[PDB]
Amino acid sequence: MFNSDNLRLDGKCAIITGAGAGIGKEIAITFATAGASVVVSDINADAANHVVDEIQQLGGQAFACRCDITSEQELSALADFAISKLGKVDILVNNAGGGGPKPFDMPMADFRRAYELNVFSFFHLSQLVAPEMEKNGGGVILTITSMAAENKNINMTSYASSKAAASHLVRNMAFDLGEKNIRVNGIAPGAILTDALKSVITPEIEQKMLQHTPIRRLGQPQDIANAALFLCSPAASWVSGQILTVSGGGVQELN
Amino acid sequence: MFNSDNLRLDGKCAIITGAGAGIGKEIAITFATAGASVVVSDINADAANHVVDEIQQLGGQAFACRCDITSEQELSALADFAISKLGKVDILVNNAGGGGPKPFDMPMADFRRAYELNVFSFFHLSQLVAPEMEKNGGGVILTITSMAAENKNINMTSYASSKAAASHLVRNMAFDLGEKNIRVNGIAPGAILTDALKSVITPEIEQKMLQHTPIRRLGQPQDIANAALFLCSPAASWVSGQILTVSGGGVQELN
Amino acid sequence: MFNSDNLRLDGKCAIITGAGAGIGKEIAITFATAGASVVVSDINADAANHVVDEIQQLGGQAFACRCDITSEQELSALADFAISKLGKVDILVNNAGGGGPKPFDMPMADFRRAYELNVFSFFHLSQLVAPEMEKNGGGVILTITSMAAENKNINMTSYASSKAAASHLVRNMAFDLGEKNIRVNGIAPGAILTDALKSVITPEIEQKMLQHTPIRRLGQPQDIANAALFLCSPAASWVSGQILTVSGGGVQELN
Amino acid sequence: MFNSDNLRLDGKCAIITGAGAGIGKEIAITFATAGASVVVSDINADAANHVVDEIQQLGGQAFACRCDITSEQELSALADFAISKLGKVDILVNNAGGGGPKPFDMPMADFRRAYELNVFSFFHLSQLVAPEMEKNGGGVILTITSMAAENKNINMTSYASSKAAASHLVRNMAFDLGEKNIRVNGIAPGAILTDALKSVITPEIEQKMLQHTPIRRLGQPQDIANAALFLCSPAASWVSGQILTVSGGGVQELN
Ligand SMILES: NC(=O)C1=CN([C@@H]2O[C@H](COP(=O)(O)OP(=O)(O)OC[C@H]3O[C@@H](n4cnc5c(N)ncnc54)[C@H](O)[C@@H]3O)[C@@H](O)[C@H]2O)C=CC1
Ligand SMILES: NC(=O)C1=CN([C@@H]2O[C@H](COP(=O)(O)OP(=O)(O)OC[C@H]3O[C@@H](n4cnc5c(N)ncnc54)[C@H](O)[C@@H]3O)[C@@H](O)[C@H]2O)C=CC1
Ligand SMILES: NC(=O)C1=CN([C@@H]2O[C@H](COP(=O)(O)OP(=O)(O)OC[C@H]3O[C@@H](n4cnc5c(N)ncnc54)[C@H](O)[C@@H]3O)[C@@H](O)[C@H]2O)C=CC1
Ligand SMILES: NC(=O)C1=CN([C@@H]2O[C@H](COP(=O)(O)OP(=O)(O)OC[C@H]3O[C@@H](n4cnc5c(N)ncnc54)[C@H](O)[C@@H]3O)[C@@H](O)[C@H]2O)C=CC1
Repeated sequence: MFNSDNLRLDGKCAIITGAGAGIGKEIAITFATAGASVVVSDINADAANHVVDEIQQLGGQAFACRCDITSEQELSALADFAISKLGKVDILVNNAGGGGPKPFDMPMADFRRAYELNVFSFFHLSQLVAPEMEKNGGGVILTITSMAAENKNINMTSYASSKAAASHLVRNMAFDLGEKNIRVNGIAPGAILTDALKSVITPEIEQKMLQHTPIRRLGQPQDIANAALFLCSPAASWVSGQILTVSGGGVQELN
Repeated sequence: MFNSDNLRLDGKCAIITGAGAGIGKEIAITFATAGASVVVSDINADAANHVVDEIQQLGGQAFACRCDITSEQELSALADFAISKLGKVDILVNNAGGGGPKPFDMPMADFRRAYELNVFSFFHLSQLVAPEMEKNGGGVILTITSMAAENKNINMTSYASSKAAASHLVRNMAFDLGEKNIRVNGIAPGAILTDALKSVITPEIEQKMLQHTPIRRLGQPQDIANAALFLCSPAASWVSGQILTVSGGGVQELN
Repeated sequence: MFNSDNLRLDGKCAIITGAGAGIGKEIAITFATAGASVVVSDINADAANHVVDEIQQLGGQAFACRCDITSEQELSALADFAISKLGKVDILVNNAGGGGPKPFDMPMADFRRAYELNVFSFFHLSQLVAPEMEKNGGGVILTITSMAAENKNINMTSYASSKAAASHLVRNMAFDLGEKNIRVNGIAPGAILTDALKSVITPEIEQKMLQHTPIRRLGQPQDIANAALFLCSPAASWVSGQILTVSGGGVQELN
Repeated sequence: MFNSDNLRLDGKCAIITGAGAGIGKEIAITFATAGASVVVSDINADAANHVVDEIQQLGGQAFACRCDITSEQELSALADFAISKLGKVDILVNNAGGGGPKPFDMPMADFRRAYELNVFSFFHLSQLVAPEMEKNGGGVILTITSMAAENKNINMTSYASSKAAASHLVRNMAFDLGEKNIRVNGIAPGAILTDALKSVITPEIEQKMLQHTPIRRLGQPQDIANAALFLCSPAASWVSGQILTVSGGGVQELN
């Protein structure tokens, strides 16, 4: 039977990376307003702090922390910070990442960078957080991958393969952590209206994108936040190892 | 930001096939109690009526329809009855299906039956409902497929291939119906405790299933009803052409 | 070490459906010239007979049979004919099929037709042929599916879902028949230059298709025949349940 | 029509990494005996030299190169040595890789090592070779990934996710290199009898593997060499961006 409480995050403590803007920001606000206490992390301390204020304005509990996910030291600090501020961790939303389009002949530095952003940071932070969740009797890890993990196109070698690594990591991690009663899932968004997309889109590309999208409109950070809430809520207690695609039923590519 | 009303079906009218028991029943009760007026269809009239009583007592709005999904005539009858009783149709939950394990040398009647149950019925009911939804400016169609659509094992030719067809129909129908502003998704359940699972499961099989499921337990009709609620709710307005697997992160097979 | 004999079909007897033209014709000629005796079946007896002549001109062994794959009676006759002419069956190449683009509101007759052509015929013929292969100690079944089994687009509900059923049938049949030492595989071609494609393509559609194909050219029946040979040869003795896609690395769609 | 010469590598020059043993060795011998001049690279010099002798005795043309794929410096050295010895490079077989099962709490060095082995090396060697192939008007790149790229199980995070990245890199690289007229494919082997499999397999595990494999037997290096020959031959001129699984139609896992 319907139970509104299972759709809420009352008393859960969550860490959210790259939450100063875009998708992460919206996930933070939705989670905080759904009842969770949140640590808003970002490499931009100002942005992270502004999000904290908004959450407080809405009557939520939140703390800011500048954390560059591409640093194992900063990741460890982030975990220590959340535990001292929240007392425990129930949810990890690994949202920060990126990399974007790159030519095949890119320097190896750029290729590896995409792995630092989407894979190594994600795996290490989960290693840091897992013991805490285990002590509390379980938890939920959620990562934001990309449709690029399944799409095939030119100028996407680093971005697409690193996101594909992260998506498969989710399927396998679900096994190692299932015994600790931790669920692991991911969301693969299509084109979502954020500054990240704005830096690479054009009107022509936009029209083409809409041409290949059944529910004709680009995505909004709230579409992703809604999906994140469900996947991290008790309403999805038997959903693990899955990657949910939010795309309006279509595909949006640069080509 | 979180909005509890975006996770409800207030003022929505839904048709649910095979709602007399198991997963179908749970979806019917969960939807009614989340605000939707429900038409409970099932081949077993007594079961349909019982569910309708359970809903009304819960303060819900529901009607019963003895419909055999494998009959073109009874499908359009179901369609007519629902629009007359409910006034409109916003949601179609194609749950009824089946078939099960069968030996390679089964009569062609058996092989074809799986397709009558999981494919032709589904497709035809959608054609019947789509014009109504189009007239209203939108709607949602959800079908219950199965992990069999992705698993490979012995004695599963008819069941697995017909569910695979239903899953791929979902990805393509999303394109055709997207123009009418209709979303189409499916849920692929793993081992769910219903009379159906109970008819082929043995304690030896259960143990194997569990040893291959990270979130160690068998699914429950409620796990599927929760996912169905989300997929059919306004919170999933940009989710289409997707199949969500509810499996505890593992795989439950008979072999 | 390299062994040219493992790439040949010396002394094998093969049945090939829809072999009067296009892909099937080329598979027949390549198989016959690789050492196999072949039964060339088609609904067009004249076309089937012309292929037989060409094979004989090339010095191969071949027999023609008019067989409408959408008739269980004609399928049974085809199996009886091949056994009386060849004495045994080692290989079945289920190539006939089709259906093409259809609007969502197509008559149910058209939707079912695609299943008759791509699924039911394929399954029944395999049931007919399996015992023969079993008596000879094994065999190989190969079906020609389509990239439509994975592609998503409008006006493809019947075609795409029926091909998806056939592809998953292959993955599951491999299990039932593995015990009889029969391998089962499929080939999913992209756009191949045949009259079937010619009936639906246009210059604009052609350019677009080439725009999305890395190895820039449309496919030829020989590309498919080459793949068919490998998959049915002793060189692929441990390849079963697979679907090989021949597409130039791209995707060719009507939209 | 059949043409034995289209299945050979006469006059082609190939670089094969990890060719000192197992799958790599078999590919080297099979390619040399099908007509190609081969550069056998391996970290183990003695093994590389031995293979070179075996080939020459078979009347083949080969050279040895002690290359550690995990070194950017040794990779460009390998590239330079091959173009100097062979004169040109037409085929690159990226075979060397590894990593294996690892616990979730493994040192980050271990997690990163799998990526050095299966991803960064592969990508960088391809960048080094692509210009040569482009100059000649074409070439072929083949990488040996693994069924781990699709399987999900415990103790496989590093190995499975890095192989998943290598497989997706293949699908995307096909686009970038297609313009240079270069085809890119991969082969995902199941359980193959090599010293590597022998280091983690136990008679109890073998039996389980076999009970889940329709074509009941474990793979052999030759099964992979046969598939590699085909994918790198003119017979596969329109096959790109694909991963061919050689698995006996089943799944072989450690759990
Ligand atoms: N925007 C889109 O269309 C899609 C985005 N994604 C993924 O969503 C995630 C977020 O992207 P958007 O919200 O669109 O981007 P955005 O640019 O709008 O927001 C990214 C936020 O993360 C922060 N950030 C950047 N580097 C960081 C680092 N090294 N450490 C910690 N925080 C850092 C930024 O300062 C910014 O506040 C990424 O993982 C991206 O790959 C996936 C699919 C679609
Ligand atoms: N139980 C499980 O483990 C899983 C079930 N499924 C799917 O879920 C759906 C429902 O399954 P369960 O709830 O387990 O079954 P169930 O047997 O518990 O309930 C099925 C209901 O469908 C009704 N029904 C059967 N044939 C009908 C027909 N021809 N026309 C109208 N109504 C009909 C029955 O009277 C019954 O009330 C099916 O499509 C099944 O394939 C998918 C994955 C797992
Ligand atoms: N042409 C393409 O681009 C692609 C074709 N396919 C598949 O390849 C297969 C063959 O198609 P094409 O060679 O292009 O077509 P085609 O039209 O060139 O040849 C089809 C042949 O099969 C025969 N045929 C038709 N109906 C038959 C029936 N009921 N019973 C027996 N034989 C029958 C025809 O008379 C004809 O000789 C089909 O299964 C098709 O879906 C898959 C992917 C791509
Ligand atoms: N054996 C199996 O069951 C399967 C193996 N694979 C993959 O096949 C590839 C080769 O595997 P096997 O033939 O089984 O291994 P193997 O151990 O039998 O042979 C590996 C060869 O690679 C060489 N090698 C190792 N590291 C190297 C490095 N850093 N630089 C240069 N050479 C190096 C070794 O000296 C050895 O000669 C690997 O990528 C592996 O992941 C994939 C699926 C199954």
